[PDB]
Amino acid sequence: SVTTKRYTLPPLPYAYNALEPYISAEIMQLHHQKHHQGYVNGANAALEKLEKFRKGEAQIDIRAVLRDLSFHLNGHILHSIFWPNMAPPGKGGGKPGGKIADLINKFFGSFEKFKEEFSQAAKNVEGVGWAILVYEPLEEQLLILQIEKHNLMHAADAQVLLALDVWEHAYYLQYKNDRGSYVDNWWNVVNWDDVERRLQKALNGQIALKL
Amino acid sequence: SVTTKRYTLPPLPYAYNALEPYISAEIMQLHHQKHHQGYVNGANAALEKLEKFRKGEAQIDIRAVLRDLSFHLNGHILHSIFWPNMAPPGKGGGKPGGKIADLINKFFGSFEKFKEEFSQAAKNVEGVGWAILVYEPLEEQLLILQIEKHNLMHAADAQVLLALDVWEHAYYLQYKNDRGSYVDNWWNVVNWDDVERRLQKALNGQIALKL
Amino acid sequence: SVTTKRYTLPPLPYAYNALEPYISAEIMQLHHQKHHQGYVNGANAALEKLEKFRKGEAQIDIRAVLRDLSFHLNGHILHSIFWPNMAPPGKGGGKPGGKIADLINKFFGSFEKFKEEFSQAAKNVEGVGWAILVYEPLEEQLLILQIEKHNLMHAADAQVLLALDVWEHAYYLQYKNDRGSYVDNWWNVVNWDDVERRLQKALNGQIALKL
Amino acid sequence: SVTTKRYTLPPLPYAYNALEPYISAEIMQLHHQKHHQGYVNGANAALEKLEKFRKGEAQIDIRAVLRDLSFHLNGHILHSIFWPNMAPPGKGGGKPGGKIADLINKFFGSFEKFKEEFSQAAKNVEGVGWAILVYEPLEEQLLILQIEKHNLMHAADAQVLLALDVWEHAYYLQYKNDRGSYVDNWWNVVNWDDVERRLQKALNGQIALKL
Repeated sequence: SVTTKRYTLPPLPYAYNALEPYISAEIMQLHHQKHHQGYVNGANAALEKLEKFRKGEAQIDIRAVLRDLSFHLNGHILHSIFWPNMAPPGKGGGKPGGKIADLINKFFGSFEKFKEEFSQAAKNVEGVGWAILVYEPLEEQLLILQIEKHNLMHAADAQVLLALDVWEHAYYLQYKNDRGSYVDNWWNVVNWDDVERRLQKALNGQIALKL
Repeated sequence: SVTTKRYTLPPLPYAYNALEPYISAEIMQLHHQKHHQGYVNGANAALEKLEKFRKGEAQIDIRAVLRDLSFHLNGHILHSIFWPNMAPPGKGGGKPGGKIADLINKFFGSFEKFKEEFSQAAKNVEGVGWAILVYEPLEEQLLILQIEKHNLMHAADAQVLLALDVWEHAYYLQYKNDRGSYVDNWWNVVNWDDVERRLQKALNGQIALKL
Repeated sequence: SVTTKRYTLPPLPYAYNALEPYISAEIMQLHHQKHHQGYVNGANAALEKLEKFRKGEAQIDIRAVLRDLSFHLNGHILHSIFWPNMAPPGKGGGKPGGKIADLINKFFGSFEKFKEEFSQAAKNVEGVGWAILVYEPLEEQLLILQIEKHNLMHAADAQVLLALDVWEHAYYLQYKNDRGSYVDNWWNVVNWDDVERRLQKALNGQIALKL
Repeated sequence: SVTTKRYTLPPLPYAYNALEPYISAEIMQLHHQKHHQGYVNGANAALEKLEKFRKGEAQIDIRAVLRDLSFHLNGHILHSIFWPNMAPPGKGGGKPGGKIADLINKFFGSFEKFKEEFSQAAKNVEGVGWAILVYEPLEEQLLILQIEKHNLMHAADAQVLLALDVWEHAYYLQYKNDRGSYVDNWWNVVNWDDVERRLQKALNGQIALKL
């Protein structure tokens, strides 16, 4: 009668040390195996409370549980995008070509200016959060957003094409307090094929999470 | 070399008095003409700052503007979905039908369990916000979420199918502090024909807009 | 043994129509009997869950209950300060004198500038919240702060001297969406004797409550 | 003429290695020199913008700057309390005594229970934040609260007695993702005599700073 779909941790698209020297192998493991894994569990934990409520098996503090859901569900959605959003230098890094390159110049004027806006947004996230590029469906335009925690300030219905995680656990062991150096080096592992992939879908008015 | 798409206030699908005595014509007028117009304006003002920045004609407080943009943009998107999510009683109200009646019963067990979860999320919003129903694309399931202000707690990439505004200006003039009764009466105007259309687009792997 | 002190709704320092034509009696009535009461209620409810928890008598989602407590407790504290912060025209309105007038000139240049900063802080709160003037103990200076909801952005240890509620239920019935007109008119009922007493307590290194 | 009072980084009460093995000297150094210095700097940076606005020397995005001031000011105040809140094993650690130990039993029943409520609040702060024990003046009782970032959820006028920093930079280099071990190991350096004195102030209806 009542059914909820559960989440699972996606395997990384590469080896934990594949992004070195930009992101340490130890961070990659902790980030993937501990942090991302925790969001998957948190999402299911909240979903199970909701199912128990829906089955009439228990009451519920809907505000608390839905806050839990949003936080965890987003941590998971964003980390799922983050991993394939990167790749070993070669497949990753460099300048973008294709539609993503076109649209970037169109809305930002140049790749460099796009990097400035995105990198500055990432470096200036207050507390933990992300810097992301989304395709805005309503008026069809690229927009860079700052995200606090994992769920604050997303554009309703918008599709995340590229995300940069600036939660301290995403860089501290390697870069320490120097988030800025992390943000700058990260450009060396960005997978534009992945981003172009998602842009291809969003451009057609599609959701661009899978593939 | 740099462009930013602007937003405009969408026309209501009906007269202001269309939802009475569920939502007064005064509230409908203010909410739309004043409040919603404000969000369109705020979003555009933020873009103007970004456009200037991207052109190099000016600097920018990226955190400030991205926080601004996120707020107003969501205010605009959610209200644009909010209006067609309702209709003059007869065309609005009743119960769900179609793929949405099927999914609601699938994930919640019944329409009454759904109405209970959604209504409680709405009534239990802390401060000003919304109670929404979205299609979650990663595990393809329907979820109800609480949104604080206009931009807090959205699920990245998810498609908003049904939105219920619980900001005081959506009900106070009529129901005063009784947000609970505002919530209960609201179901008598829900345009389930609109929600179904949105779910159909969502299921096609499309964005729940422009349809 | 375990005991928690509970909160109670304090009486207004004047009748429900004492602030007209600046704040209608209906607003004052609702805001006091319904809203403020709701916060007192919320704080005690949260404390009853904590007490049960401390008596080993129950379990607890510490994040959910402490989030509830902080919001409601601040709602109560701020409203408790808000009522005596005003007074029927005569005792309220005009410019400040005594120490507060002095400190205001010292830190803002003049009362006119202060009122500018304060009104703009209040007119620009995003969503519901407050504009508050506090005495910063650490470095001894006046500061105006924006508060979102009742608990977001307060300065640790600081003493609230003057509070202006910009939640819609504090002005909507009369000013509708013109919060600005509301804020401008609010200066006519500001009980500067109250502000002064609180500042003097702060200056004394004391908590600015109870007179 | 307007003046603002600037903030300065306070020296630690002990050597950087003075709290090992519980908190590494690298953390202490980075935490103090980079992070705390950043908040003081950020607080002052906001004051500079506020100062010229008051001197009619420029315009101001009041929401932007007051949001900035709240975050940085709180970071400075809370860290300023955080440092003396700890002490090298000997002067720090063990259980409380005097008034604080006595009050912890009144409101929590036992030190054991208090430790559970405080530990659970700190381990369960969503994102980055603090767990704090304050003295709530209005009804005169000990309350534990969760703080997100440095400025969300504080209780107006409340005096912070003991603060625990759970921002990842406060532990990640040593404890990695295990916030739980960090929280548990921290008690071993708590300066109960400090919490005692601040409680004395609060009990004296005074502000708990500069002593």
